[PDB]
Amino acid sequence: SGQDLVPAAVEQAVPIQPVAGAALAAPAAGQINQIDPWIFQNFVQCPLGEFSISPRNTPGEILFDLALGPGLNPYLAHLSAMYTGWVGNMEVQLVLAGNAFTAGKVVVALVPPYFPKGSLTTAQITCFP
Amino acid sequence: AVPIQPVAGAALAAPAAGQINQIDPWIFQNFVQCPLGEFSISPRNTPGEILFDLALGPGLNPYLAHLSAMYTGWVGNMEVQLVLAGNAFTAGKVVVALVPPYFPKGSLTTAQITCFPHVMCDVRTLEPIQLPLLDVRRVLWHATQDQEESMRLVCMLYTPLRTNSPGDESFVVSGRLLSKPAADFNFVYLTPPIERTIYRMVDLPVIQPRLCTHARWPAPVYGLLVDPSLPSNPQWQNGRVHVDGTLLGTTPISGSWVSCFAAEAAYEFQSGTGEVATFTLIEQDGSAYVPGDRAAPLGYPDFSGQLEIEVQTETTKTGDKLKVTTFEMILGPTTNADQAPYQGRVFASVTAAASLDLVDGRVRAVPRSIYGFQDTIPEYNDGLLVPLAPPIGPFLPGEVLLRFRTYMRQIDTADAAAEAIDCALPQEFVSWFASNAFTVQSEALLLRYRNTLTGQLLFECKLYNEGYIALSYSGSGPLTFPTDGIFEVVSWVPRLYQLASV
Amino acid sequence: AVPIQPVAGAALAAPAAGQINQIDPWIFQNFVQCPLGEFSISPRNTPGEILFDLALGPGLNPYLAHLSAMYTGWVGNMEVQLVLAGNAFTAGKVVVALVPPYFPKGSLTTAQITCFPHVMCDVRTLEPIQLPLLDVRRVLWHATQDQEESMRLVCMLYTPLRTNSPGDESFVVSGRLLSKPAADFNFVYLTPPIERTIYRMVDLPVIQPRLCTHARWPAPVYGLLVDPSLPSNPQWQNGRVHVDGTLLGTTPISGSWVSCFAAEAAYEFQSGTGEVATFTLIEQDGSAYVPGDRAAPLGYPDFSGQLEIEVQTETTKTGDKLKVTTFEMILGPTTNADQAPYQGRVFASVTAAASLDLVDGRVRAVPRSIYGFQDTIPEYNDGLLVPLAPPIGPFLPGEVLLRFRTYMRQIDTADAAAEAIDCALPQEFVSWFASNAFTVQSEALLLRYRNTLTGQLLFECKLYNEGYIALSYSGSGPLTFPTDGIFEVVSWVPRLYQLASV
Amino acid sequence: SGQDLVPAAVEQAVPIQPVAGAALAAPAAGQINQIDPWIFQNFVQCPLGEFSISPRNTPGEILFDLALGPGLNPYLAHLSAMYTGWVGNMEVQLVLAGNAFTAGKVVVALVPPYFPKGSLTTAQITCFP
Ligand SMILES: C[C@H](CCC(=O)NCCS(=O)(=O)O)[C@H]1CC[C@H]2[C@@H]3[C@H](O)C[C@@H]4C[C@H](O)CC[C@]4(C)[C@H]3C[C@H](O)[C@]12C
Ligand SMILES: C[C@H](CCC(=O)NCCS(=O)(=O)O)[C@H]1CC[C@H]2[C@@H]3[C@H](O)C[C@@H]4C[C@H](O)CC[C@]4(C)[C@H]3C[C@H](O)[C@]12C
Repeated sequence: SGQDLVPAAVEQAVPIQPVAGAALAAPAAGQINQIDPWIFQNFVQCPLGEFSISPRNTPGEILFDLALGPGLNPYLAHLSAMYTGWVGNMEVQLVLAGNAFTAGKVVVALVPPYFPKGSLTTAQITCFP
Repeated sequence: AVPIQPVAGAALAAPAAGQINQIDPWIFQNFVQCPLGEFSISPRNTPGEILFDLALGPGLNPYLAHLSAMYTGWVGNMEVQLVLAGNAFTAGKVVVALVPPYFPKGSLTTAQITCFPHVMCDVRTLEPIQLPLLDVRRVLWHATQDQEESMRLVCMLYTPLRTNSPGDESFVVSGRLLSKPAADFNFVYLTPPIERTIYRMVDLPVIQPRLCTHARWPAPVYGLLVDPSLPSNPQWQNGRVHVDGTLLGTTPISGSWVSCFAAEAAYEFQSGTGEVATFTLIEQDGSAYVPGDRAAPLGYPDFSGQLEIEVQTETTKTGDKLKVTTFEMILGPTTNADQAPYQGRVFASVTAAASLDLVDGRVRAVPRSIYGFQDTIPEYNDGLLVPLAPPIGPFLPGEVLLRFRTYMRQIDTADAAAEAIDCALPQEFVSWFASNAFTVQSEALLLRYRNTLTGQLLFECKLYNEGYIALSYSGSGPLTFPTDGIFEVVSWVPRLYQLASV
Repeated sequence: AVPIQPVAGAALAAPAAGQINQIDPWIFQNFVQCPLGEFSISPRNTPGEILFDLALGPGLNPYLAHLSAMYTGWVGNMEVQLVLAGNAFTAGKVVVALVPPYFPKGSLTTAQITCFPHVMCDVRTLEPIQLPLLDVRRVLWHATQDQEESMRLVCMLYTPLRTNSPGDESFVVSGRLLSKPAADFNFVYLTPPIERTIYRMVDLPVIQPRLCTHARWPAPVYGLLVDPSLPSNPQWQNGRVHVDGTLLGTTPISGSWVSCFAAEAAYEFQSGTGEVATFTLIEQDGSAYVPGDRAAPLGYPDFSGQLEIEVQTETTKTGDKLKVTTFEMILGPTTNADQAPYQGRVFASVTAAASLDLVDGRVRAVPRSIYGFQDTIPEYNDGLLVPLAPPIGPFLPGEVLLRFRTYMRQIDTADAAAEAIDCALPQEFVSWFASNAFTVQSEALLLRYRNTLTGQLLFECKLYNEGYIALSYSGSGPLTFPTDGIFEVVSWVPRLYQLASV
Repeated sequence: SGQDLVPAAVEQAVPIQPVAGAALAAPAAGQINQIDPWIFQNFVQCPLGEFSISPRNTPGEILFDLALGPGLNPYLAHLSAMYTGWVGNMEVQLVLAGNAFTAGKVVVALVPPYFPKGSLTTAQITCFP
């Protein structure tokens, strides 16, 4: 083990307020619906959760682009065949722990809804949290 | 004042937006004018007229219409105020009603306007009527980049206007609506600013018309003029476009495609009047042409007469290989012509005495001159269907088209006066409007011809959102304008907006 | 940290501004990237290189560059931070210095960069170097619509970079500058938003090149391609423009003016090889032409060969009045030609056997075909001066011009292969850039050819602010691209920005 | 960043007393002369302030040799055209921060006045502070 690496990229205070989950949609669905309290307890790998940065990539390439949903969890992508609806936030871990000799930086943004899909150049991915 | 509950703005939309973004506190101070928020009540109006009808958004304020490209959403109320310009000797009322964000459409009679939460204002009030514009909605917030259904203010003439009038003007009572954000307007989520928004006013190219290019015949533009004598409602097929960026008929993007066609060379000799080639038309970009919405391939001539294409002739006869001969084509009916560009076939005839050993290939044609030119639709089909652009109208009483006359190469045998073809929009505007693809706000722009050197107006014309310019002319003689100015968009007007007489 | 006093922002400018306008408090939260604030330190760089040089303003932030059209002025500091991408095994420093708002120009050696208030950053630092950008000024506030002298950040390579490198890539240490407003940034006076500002990025027309029109010969554009074989630095005179809206040479606005001239008809018969007309050239808009900066009137052909204008012939001989004959003109020297368009005279010769009774008037000429076409400057003067546009360069090592080839009507007697004339910018961009008149930020745009249907790149080219496109090609064979995509401006780059190999 | 390097070569207690600067020459010049208090506030690179150690150098080579003066400062080498005289100490920073793989040691001495110039072998450069 050696600490000639970066210790931790501790989530900066991203400029965003807290958002309500199932507390807004609860008096508008006609059921009491809860999911296993053990699904909230471990981080399991996404269905689309595998990328790679080679040195043939250029600045601006989009490494991953995944919309908040139940498609971000093998558990909830399976539970979401029985239900019609969802609300709430998710917590994502990003595991890049490259060699001690590599160098480079990725930037992970928080693109809001209704923002046009497509290009999203490198000059404008920083204007988001 | 008005029978509505108070409507929560940014307090209902807060627990579900990443951010709630504040606005400069100096914007909640000024009453800025609403676009299309002006009217005028003449004593010839019948009660029931709808003076204005404008929907709550950020498009009502130039500050917010510009701030609303940095953000994703908005929520909240606005304060509007209606000012009326009438003295103590007028008489008449005006009912301003808050229409909910549904309630479809149709003639609202004055019986029905008083059924909404409304305010009934006498014409002879002093201080401006202030009234709210609440955000009644089904959703938490609104999206700035997608026009949605929000509360309208509709103004209607309740009882008519009773005044005297000297001899001119006829005393119209004017009125203007001015709005500002309420204390709880908010945008939602800071995005990177985009330029192709929807509250982006139509701007025009800064190019004098003399430097432009014509749309129906490939030549410069030599004079813009009004002319109450010619057919007031023509049906041209080139130089037709919508201000929202939609090409109408056989109008091409480029100006090289005008009065031209790329065809298939099908050559064969004949011992009659000369050589005759049948051309299988295609689109000049090289894409397979099929009979569709247009009355001909893109750019095919829209006039009637004797046109003469040139070539692409490869001759295998010894002495020369590639030459430039002049064919001949008839555009008018003449009661003897198999002219059907619609289906993709045209007939060209040169008067040759021997055989021209011409290889069959792919050619494209360039006009040389015209003989017997008539401003009249050609034969896109023999006597058959032509899905074509409608005529160029209608105009208000006392408004005449503004034509961009150029002069085409005439083959004549009786006179020498140059003939004038003309279009409604030079080929620079046809490319501008298509490349920008603006958002049409109401019905008609309001241009303003100015002189760049002097700095004085020449006239105020009106660009209809259908792609032609009108102009309120009274006289009868062709009045020609200078061709060294600049068109400048002022604002959006309704159809019935009456110009100033030129 | 840095040896500067604290600089008062909006407290010095307050008693003399009508308003002091606040900014959304969510803009003081994010570090947004600065335009042109990126570099890369290779191990082949010598100390003294200037990696970036950027001036305090509102042009450093996309939020403020957009908010700064609603207002008149600004004041205050910014916070910038430099991130560097290097591991523990690199070695090298970088000095970031605060240059005052004067101190003219020139090669700043590394001896002199350490004399400003600076910060010396090792390449192998972890957390981003944060440093201020104060507003040192002579005046109370600044005007947003007038670039002025404000404090710069200049970054210089102090000691060189010592690392290993596998075989590819060569380990460049990248770095990026990101800024946000300090706690006391303010705009001054709310005006109505204007669209023709100075922080308005260059946008391109949304038009596929196949739909465009050529700039040197009046025809459509049939293929864009690179070609390392032809003259790498041509000296064309049509299709030359500056991205800041300045027409270079004999480039016209319109596409109808290309390879054309309006001339004075001076007709007289001669019993030699035929009829010969001397033309007194004028500007096609009808304005009196005088020898000036251009090498010929606006639009006169810029190729060399045997061109054949058409007419404006009015014949008073009985039988016909207005016809279309084909003259002939020589553009190359041929060692026997009085070709001087510069002074306003050209010679045209048709091979006639009898007298053509042609009235003297005002004509204008249209090309018909070319014989013996050579990509070489014609004789604008006999052997005399020609104030002309410079060649098209220079390019970096391994970059070749991107040409918009069209095919002109060839008169041939030995073969049939179509010849390709080509320009650097189709005639739609020449009108776009002139009608908008953008503000050039640094040295070269960075376009991006995409496909509208699929949605995948084709190449990344580079539009130099001198009006031509370059492209980093390695091979030697002419590589032709599809002509159905869209050019998309990405950002401003320096000259030395190295493209990605196509 | 990595700390498989040497943290800091913090100036050892070099055996030398403090020396008086302008307090001795003040009652012997007929003027009150002060220099900008901001020139004392940042370290700027010497006029002769650039050397390099290659592996072709041998132990004993003199990397730099710079006499105390106003020639050690671009600021004071410019101010010293208006005056005839000077006194006082200077503070010098030495920036060698070589790669993590290099190895070697330099020794910086404090040679007094009147010491003969010339050879200064490696056996005797350590006899100085
Ligand atoms: C016959 C064309 C030569 C140009 C010409 O004859 N006149 C140009 C001026 S004018 O309008 O006649 O006035 C040749 C040269 C360029 C050719 C075209 C180009 O090769 C582009 C496509 C390529 C496709 O394979 C075939 C159709 C095509 C669309 C070709 C049609 C035709 O063979 C063209 C148009
Ligand atoms: C000879 C012109 C007729 C048009 C023509 O011959 N060909 C058009 C197509 S092409 O390019 O030849 O290919 C005539 C009709 C329009 C005329 C022009 C127009 O009258 C506009 C100005 C008016 C000025 O009084 C005289 C110069 C002028 C500039 C005229 C020159 C010339 O008499 C023109 C240009």
